[PDB]
Amino acid sequence: ENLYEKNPDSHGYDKDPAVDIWNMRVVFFFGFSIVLVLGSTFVAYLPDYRMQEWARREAERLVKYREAHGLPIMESNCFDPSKIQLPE
Amino acid sequence: KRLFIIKPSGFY
Amino acid sequence: YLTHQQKVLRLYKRALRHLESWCIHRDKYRYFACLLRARFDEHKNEKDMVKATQLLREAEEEFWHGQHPQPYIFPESPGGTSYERYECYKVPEWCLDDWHPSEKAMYPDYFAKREQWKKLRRESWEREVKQLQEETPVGGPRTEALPPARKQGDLPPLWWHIVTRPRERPM
Amino acid sequence: PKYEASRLSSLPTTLDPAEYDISSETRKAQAERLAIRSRLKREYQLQYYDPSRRGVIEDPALVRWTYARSAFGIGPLVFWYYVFKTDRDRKEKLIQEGKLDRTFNISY
Amino acid sequence: SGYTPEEKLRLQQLRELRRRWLKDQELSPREPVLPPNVIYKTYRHSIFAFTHVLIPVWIIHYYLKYHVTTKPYTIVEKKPRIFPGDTILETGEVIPPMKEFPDQ
Amino acid sequence: MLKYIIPTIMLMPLTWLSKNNMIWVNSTAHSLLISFTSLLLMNQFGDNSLNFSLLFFSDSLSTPLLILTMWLLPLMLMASQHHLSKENLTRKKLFITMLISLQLFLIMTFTAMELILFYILFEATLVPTLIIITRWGNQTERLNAGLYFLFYTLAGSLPLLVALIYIQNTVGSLNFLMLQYWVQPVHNSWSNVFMWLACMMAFMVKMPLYGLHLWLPKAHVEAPIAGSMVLAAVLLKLGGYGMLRITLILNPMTDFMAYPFIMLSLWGMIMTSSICLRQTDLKSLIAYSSVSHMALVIVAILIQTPWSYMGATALMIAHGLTSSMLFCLANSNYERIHSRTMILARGLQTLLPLMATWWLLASLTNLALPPTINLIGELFVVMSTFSWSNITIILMGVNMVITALYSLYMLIMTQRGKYTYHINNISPSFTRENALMSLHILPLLLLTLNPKIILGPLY
Amino acid sequence: SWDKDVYPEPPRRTPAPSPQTSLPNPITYLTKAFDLLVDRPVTLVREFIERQHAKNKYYYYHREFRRVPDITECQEKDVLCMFEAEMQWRRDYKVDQEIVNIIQERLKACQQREGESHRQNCAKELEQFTQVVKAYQDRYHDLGAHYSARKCLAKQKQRMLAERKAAKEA
Amino acid sequence: MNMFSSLSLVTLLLLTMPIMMMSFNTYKPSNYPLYVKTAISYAFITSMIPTMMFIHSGQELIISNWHWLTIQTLKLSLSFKMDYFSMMFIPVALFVTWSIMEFSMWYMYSDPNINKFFKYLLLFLITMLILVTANNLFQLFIGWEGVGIMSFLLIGWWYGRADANTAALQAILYNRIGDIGFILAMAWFLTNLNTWDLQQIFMLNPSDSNMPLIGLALAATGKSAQFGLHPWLPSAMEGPTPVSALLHSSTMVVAGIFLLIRFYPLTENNKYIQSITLCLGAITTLFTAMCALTQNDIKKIIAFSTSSQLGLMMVTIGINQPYLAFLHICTHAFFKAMLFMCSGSIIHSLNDEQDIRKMGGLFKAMPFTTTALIVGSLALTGMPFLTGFYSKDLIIEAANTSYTNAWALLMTLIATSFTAIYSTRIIFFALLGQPRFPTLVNINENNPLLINSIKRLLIGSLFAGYIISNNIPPTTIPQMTMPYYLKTTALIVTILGFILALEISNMTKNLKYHYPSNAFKFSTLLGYFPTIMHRLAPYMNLSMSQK
Amino acid sequence: AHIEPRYRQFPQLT
Ligand SMILES: CCCCCCCCCCCCO[C@@H]1O[C@H](CO)[C@@H](O[C@H]2O[C@H](CO)[C@@H](O)[C@H](O)[C@H]2O)[C@H](O)[C@H]1O
Ligand SMILES: CCCCCCCCCCCCO[C@@H]1O[C@H](CO)[C@@H](O[C@H]2O[C@H](CO)[C@@H](O)[C@H](O)[C@H]2O)[C@H](O)[C@H]1O
Ligand SMILES: CCCCCCCCCCCCO[C@@H]1O[C@H](CO)[C@@H](O[C@H]2O[C@H](CO)[C@@H](O)[C@H](O)[C@H]2O)[C@H](O)[C@H]1O
Repeated sequence: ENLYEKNPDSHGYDKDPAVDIWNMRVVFFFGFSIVLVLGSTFVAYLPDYRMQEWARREAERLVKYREAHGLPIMESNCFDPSKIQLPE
Repeated sequence: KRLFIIKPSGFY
Repeated sequence: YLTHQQKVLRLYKRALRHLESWCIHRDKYRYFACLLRARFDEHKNEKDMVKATQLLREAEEEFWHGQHPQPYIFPESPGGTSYERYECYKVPEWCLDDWHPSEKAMYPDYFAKREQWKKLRRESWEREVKQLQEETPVGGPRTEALPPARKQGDLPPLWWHIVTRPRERPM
Repeated sequence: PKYEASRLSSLPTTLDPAEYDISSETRKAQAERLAIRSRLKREYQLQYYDPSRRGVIEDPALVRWTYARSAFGIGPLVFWYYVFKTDRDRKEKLIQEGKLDRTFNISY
Repeated sequence: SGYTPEEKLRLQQLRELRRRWLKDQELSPREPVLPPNVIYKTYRHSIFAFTHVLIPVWIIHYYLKYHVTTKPYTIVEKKPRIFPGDTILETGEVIPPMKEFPDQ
Repeated sequence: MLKYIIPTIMLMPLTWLSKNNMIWVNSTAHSLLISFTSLLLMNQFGDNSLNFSLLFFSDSLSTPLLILTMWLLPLMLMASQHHLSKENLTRKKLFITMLISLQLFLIMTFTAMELILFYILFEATLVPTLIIITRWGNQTERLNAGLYFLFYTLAGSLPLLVALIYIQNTVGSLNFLMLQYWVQPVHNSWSNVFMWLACMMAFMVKMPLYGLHLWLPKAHVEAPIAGSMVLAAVLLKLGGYGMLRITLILNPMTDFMAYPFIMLSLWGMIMTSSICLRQTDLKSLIAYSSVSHMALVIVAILIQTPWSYMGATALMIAHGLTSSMLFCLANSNYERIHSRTMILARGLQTLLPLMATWWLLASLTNLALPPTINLIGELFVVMSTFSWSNITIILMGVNMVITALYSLYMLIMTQRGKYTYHINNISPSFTRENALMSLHILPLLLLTLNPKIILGPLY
Repeated sequence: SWDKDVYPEPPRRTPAPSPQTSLPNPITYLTKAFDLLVDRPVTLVREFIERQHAKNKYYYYHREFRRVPDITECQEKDVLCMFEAEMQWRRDYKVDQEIVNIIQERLKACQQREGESHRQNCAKELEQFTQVVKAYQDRYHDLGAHYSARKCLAKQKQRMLAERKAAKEA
Repeated sequence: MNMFSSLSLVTLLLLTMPIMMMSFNTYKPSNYPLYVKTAISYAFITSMIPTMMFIHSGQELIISNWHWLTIQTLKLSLSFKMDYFSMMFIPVALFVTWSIMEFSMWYMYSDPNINKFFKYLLLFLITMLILVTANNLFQLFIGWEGVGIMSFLLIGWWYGRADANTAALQAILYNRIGDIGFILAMAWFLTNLNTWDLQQIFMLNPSDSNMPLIGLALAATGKSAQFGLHPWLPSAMEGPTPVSALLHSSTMVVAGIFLLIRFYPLTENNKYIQSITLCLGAITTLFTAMCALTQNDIKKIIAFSTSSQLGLMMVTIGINQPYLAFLHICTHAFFKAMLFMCSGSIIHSLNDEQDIRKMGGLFKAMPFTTTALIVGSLALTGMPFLTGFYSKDLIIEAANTSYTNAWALLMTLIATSFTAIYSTRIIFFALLGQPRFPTLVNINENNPLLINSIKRLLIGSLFAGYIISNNIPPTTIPQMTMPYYLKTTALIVTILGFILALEISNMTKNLKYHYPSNAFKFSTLLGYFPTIMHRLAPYMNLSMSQK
Repeated sequence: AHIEPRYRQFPQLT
């Protein structure tokens, strides 16, 4: 069978032309106008996803502070050896 | 002479 | 499959075309084309078909040795540079059926003439099927040849896809 | 000069001796083959040219082919295991002896 | 070695139809039925320069001047070459000459 | 997660209470709204995950998988309705109800805190899946061929259940947040070897691992289009998602227990790509294509480095959208010619010009053309496995060559060359089909602009 | 715009134009054509926008994270204290990734800026990049995809044991 | 820097505008090809303003405008390196593309998909400018694979022809083998360094650079079709003639050479990689030149001419003269693109005949095509002071006086002589003699699109080398002191090639019966590399798959 | 066509 024989304007959704035109509109409005257009906008303006932009501001703060005080920009030890009690 | 060019339906 | 008479003529044609590929220049080619023709003429009136077959076999061995690595090929022949270049432009006629009515509204004279052909195809099909069945021996065809229309008003059986085949330069 | 056919280089039909020594049993087989091809051609053409047929001319020969088709081993695995296992053992040893250069390597 | 009498007749009958079919691919005079000097070259070029050069550079300059260059190290120049005898614009400094070359 | 569970359940009353001719309109519209609200899950943090309650949580791993799961329901409904149009009304609603219930189990599976809760749902997804594949499948052949059900349950589901039950006794909990702080190293021990295999074999079969993969091509050849979409896009990622989680508690035994599975994946990555060159069935070709791509994900998970986990997450999402689109493209041809043979209909670009553009885009993402997230994921796994061992670049590179070969071979065979003469029922592409393809590819390409939201928690 | 100390750049020295040809310099003329057709209309548009911005003045802040006890002070299997120390370690790990990024950006900016003299004139940038990369590698390299404060501490103590042992050997 | 950078990006942005307008923005499909040509022409003008500023004071920039992604300690940004190589290559490529697009406005006139053809050429150009301006390896990879796909889509333009689909897929196969080397470099640079940026790579300047540089040499081997991964470039003649003109000049094939030029700060200090690329180039330059001697298809000859000149470029890389390798890319694009446009002019007149044995007697029949072909041929063969002489002549002088592989040098000089032989072969068989083409004469080169497009490249093939070589700044110390017999070596072997080719061509006229030779069949059949490799390698792989 | 094709003859030039 061919949906185009009965309805040369068929969108391929339904045999009834009225339902076939409603089913197109919803797929196109909620699929492209809402999810893909507003979803892309929403994602494009996410408030600092996973804190990456805060980390850069914090790193600038620390680099500025550590260079103005002669401290190393970064130390090998992540934890203070004073609070570590080695075995043996 | 201008001839007809058989093509697939471009409307859809 | 072929006769002896056909194998020689196919080797004469193929020999000439490769000789033309070697010579390039028309005067040089015309000189050796008559030398080659003379070689065939030397054995035109042989009667011992055992000798005649051995002559052909040695000729084909000679051809394969003297064959040209890059013979000239007509651009549109199989293996040529234009072979099948326009296949991407050949659209079968049945695709016009699926056109939207607004697309068919642009060519009202063409599509009116196209229903005349489709009508002709319908009214002819039953007669074509009979003619093949009545003329066809028991056990099916022995060959691929097809007959002509026998009466006035009939169309030769199985003609649509030959007649309505895409033009060789569709676009 | 004699031609030597290979798997990827067939013997030319004009040099094949079988193509000149045809008897009447060979000619009868050639007719039997043209009859089959002709019967199949007619069967296809009566469907191909039918004005009212819209669809696909189902081909049993194509079905039989894809049916049969759709219906070394560990060795390379053992080989690759020793290639990688050996490499990563040599690399692991060098890192513990500080002999491997990773001066700027901080992505992994 | 030529056509058999039936082969010629079938060929002739298919010639009539094939030639008639090709004649029918010709378009009617009305078909397709469609639904409803320096200045010119300058205007076409002038309007092209405006839409495809001036507007793009307005957007690009705005983007670079106010959004890119205001972030560090986004546009990094190679420092200009200073040759002896130059005058530095920023400071007014004067680069000395080179030693006197030996004769050559 | 109740703001997604409850509306998903409400798709069942909606489907059964709609007018007879509105079932497709109603369910597609509302399932697209649920997909819209799923973007609120991207409220992720650099340090902590989004821990909703004692049962469910979301982090950067599950969040993209949840969004993909919720996106796929409307797409499956659009893809299914043409061939189910001759089905009677009560059976259309049951078919839709199976899809809704499958989404309900999937969103709960991806967010469960407790690994036993994950196990029950991870298995409950098979009940709707087998029903869809068998009840609406092509032939009388059994997808659960008996051998496969036995092998999987004996060597997969059951050992995983006992291992999880054993772990909770020893640790006192299977909550994943607790397992992050109370994890203890796994020492060498014949008993521990069996705990390792028990914790992993179930997910290896579902991925599938090379050598345990023969079930997947068989399932695709039998499934309806919706079945193939969910199976390729999500259900394989259940095994990948499970491994990414459970490997937390398997160290350092994974240091050596992973070698056979890396070897199977690295070699099977090339063997399955080569098989794709001699496939006569589109659905089989795409199925073997998935085995090749999922071989990278197994390798990435098993070498467990930050780059391989980022690459694994990107690969799972990119493959989900690409393999799903490839199955939809193949299905559209099938709905005209009624055959899965790839050689039957050729030169289709002549007859369906726009659909040939969808084919090209689907093939370019499949062969990992930069900068598509298909490549971003694949490149990251290649970068990480080079560190694991430089020799791997040879196998990774060769697979890249072969992948380009069968991707364009599939495009060339079906779209280019001369068209088949006797196939005269190729009707123009429907708006439904064109929209179905564009809803696969547009989000896939848009993610190239913001890849970070698909890179997982390691980002 | 940014902080000059964090992203330093040396003073710019551009030599004065010293033409020695009667031909007009087409670049200087194109510069005026640019400064008139492009810069000024662009500046007018921006100044109007910045006028609207000045009317509406609101502020955003850089989040400050008070310090909490590290993993070294947490009791074994005490998730409440391990949780806060674990989150703090992840925040520091993310910050350290961006400290290394700042130092790399200095190194790359230096190389381009110095042109053909970069090998000599970017030795300070290269040395700083070397030490920071070394310190970052010491902290976080080889932890695995399932890294944590606990595994970072185990790596450190192993390194501290090797340092302590080689002291005796000395 | 405000004007330099703004005009640097508008050139890239401008080329993409016809692509964006394809979404039916005032779309005028009446003359989309004209719209595309105009955008290229205006893109050429705007690109020449940054070039003048660089010529003036050597000004150069990096524009890292958009931060795309950060992977822990690897920040990825959209960064454009607008330096020496970008400054000079972009105007040349835009100038050449402008002529090829105007030529295509006539050559492809009857193609129903004319608009789609021009869109593909524009994308094919865009992905090349992404490649050249790229400042990090990832963005370089986007362009690197970008040209590869457009090569596939344009080589396989006539997609009903199985030979076209086979050549399109062959280009992809050989190029993705080279891309194994590209990812190997990316993997090595990320691991051993911590960057894909060229700046941090050069700043760290590793000495243990064998592995990343073997990866780049392999990547250049496939993309620029050096020996081993070379058969695809001749096969690429299946595409329309305008495609071959772009492919063989201002886009794909030079990307492999361009990549190695980018990394000259590394190849400088690696005598091992210099020795590999010298020998790799030397066999390529000779082997492909030898193949061109016996070819009869006019497009095949020019296609092998490219492989032979790309081989010479690879030699220049291997004698540590990267800036002469670049100068040859620029000059070669002029006369090589013209030769393809002259072949297409002949092919079109003779109704799609590409076999020189069916040409002849065209010297007067096509006067302007003849003039351009002779100028193009002389420029290719290093006639003094034409565009090709300013690069080829210095390259042979620099190769002669270097501490070099002796065998590579001899193979490079013989390939120079062969260049004069197959160039003569085209002139003799296409233009001289009596006509050998069919009897219905449709020779007509009177079209302004054809005349103007070829004329602009003809002017470039005369003065482009002189103008460029007088404006670029010195980056090396050219070695100008040397014996007479080394100074004049390039001219001498070129002249003996011309003399040695006249005798061979004239003997074709004697009424003597040839005799095939082992050397002749070896050259005609391309050394049998396609016949063996393209049958055996697919057989082993495809038969391996089923079982 | 401002240039007429010829048969077996040298083409018309401008
Ligand atoms: C926030 C939630 C948003 C959910 C949005 C869902 C949108 C779905 C829209 C589908 C609307 C279809 O609604 C149904 O369809 C038919 C056409 O077949 C329409 O038309 C029919 O009903 C109306 C009302 O009697 C009459 O014109 C007539 O009976 C008939 O034409 C009506 O609209 C309705 O009977
Ligand atoms: C793509 C379309 C998407 C549409 C939805 C998103 C758009 C929403 C835009 C609303 C933005 C409002 O942002 C808001 O601006 C006003 C400006 O006075 C600020 O208001 C506040 O700022 C300062 C002091 O704090 C004062 O000027 C003001 O009296 C005070 O109320 C808010 O602190 C800020 O949060
Ligand atoms: C990054 C942001 C960029 C912002 C760009 C904003 C858009 C500005 C462009 C508006 C006008 C575009 O106009 C678009 O291009 C040219 C303009 O002459 C038109 O093309 C026109 O000129 C060309 C030659 O010059 C002719 O071949 C063509 O027949 C004619 O129609 C296109 O048919 C039209 O679609």
